[PDB]
Amino acid sequence: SSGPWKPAKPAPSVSPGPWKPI
Amino acid sequence: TTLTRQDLNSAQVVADVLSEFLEVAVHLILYVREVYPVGIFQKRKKYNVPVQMSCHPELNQYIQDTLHCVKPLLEKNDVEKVVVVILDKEHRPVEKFVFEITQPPLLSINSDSLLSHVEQLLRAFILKISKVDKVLDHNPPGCTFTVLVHTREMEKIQVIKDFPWILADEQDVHMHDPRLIPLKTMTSDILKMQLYVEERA
Repeated sequence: SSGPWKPAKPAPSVSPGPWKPI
Repeated sequence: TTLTRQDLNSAQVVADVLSEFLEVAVHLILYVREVYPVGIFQKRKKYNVPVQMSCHPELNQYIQDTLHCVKPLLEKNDVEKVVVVILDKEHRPVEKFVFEITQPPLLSINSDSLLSHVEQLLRAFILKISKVDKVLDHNPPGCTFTVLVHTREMEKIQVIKDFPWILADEQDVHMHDPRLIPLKTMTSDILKMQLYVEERA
């Protein structure tokens, strides 16, 4: 099968996470 | 005009029904495994059974955005598995709720009785998830989740419905000889589905 594939965006934490583009 | 599977109204309706089911199941898994606090959830009704719905708008949008990308795969019958992976604070997978899906190559153009007994089938899976905490050990604090999608067999980054997807790595999808816990396997004219849990051992 192809993948597995996952969202590049991680699930949100209760309150917004920190600034870390890479 | 010649039609492909995805062009069938029935394929689109089933994709809608199954995508919604996965949404309900993801919310429930997050609740029963305490990935998010009980406080953000509210009891609602689905398939005539009690379920738990997150009331955190951001999380809700994330889950919908993610599953909206699975819908087209369902219409085309190109999804093999959808997995909800729970990872600890060390980014190690501790539990994996695996939803294996198979669909027929075509669906009837005589849309009558399409979803006839579908609710009873989906209801069975929800009920099993609802009490899964009785057969699983408590997860450590600070866990998060990811959703993995396995498709039918070239870019490392794929953007579907304005949502970016990337290839998962064995660094977050590997469990050495894990415990397998079967939950439910059912078949119907429109779908065969098998749900089980892989638990770190």
